[PDB]
Amino acid sequence: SQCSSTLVKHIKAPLHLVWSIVRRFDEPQKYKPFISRCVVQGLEVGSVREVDLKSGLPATKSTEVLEILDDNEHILGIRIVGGDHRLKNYSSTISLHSETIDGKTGTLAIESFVVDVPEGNTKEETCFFVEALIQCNLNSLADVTERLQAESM
Ligand SMILES: O=C(Cc1cc(C2CC2)c(-n2cc(CNC(=O)c3ccc4cc(F)ccc4n3)nn2)c(C2CC2)c1)NC1(C(=O)O)CCCCC1
Repeated sequence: SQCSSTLVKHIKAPLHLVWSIVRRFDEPQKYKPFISRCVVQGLEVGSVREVDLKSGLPATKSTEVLEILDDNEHILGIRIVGGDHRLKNYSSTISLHSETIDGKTGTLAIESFVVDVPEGNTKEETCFFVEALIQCNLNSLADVTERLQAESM
């Protein structure tokens, strides 16, 4: 079985600023709070990033492949292909879109994933685990880019 879900986040910063952060396949640690470091050899499709998680977690690293980087429509797609975690066949897509909330331009982020349900867990538990982490990441992306936006004011 799999869990497939989509999360949406409203960000009070312009798309060009949010995308400048999200597009850095080589620098996820700039807003993903559970990631420490990241190294990419050679940002083209097929690029492989080796990700160091923060110390004190059950896993320590992830290996992920760049499946999509569309700089015109603002789509980033990745797939996890290794590491000392339990997540199997994880892939995700995030896209950014301009929107106007309260008369001010902002950015809508849409992030979708598909992942296997491990044999020892329920599908509900798998969805909850992944959705909570992505929500954490999207909340942090909003915090980071809204802060950059304020610092530019
Ligand atoms: O943000 C991150 C960073 C990131 C990446 C990883 C592992 C290396 C993939 C981890 N992790 C995972 C683990 C060990 N548990 C699992 O494997 C795991 C797998 C299936 C599970 C199913 C369940 F029912 C309950 C618990 C489960 N537990 N130890 N550390 C973390 C820790 C939990 C906070 C954070 N990753 C994502 C991103 O968008 O980059 C967003 C979340 C989804 C992956 C992509």
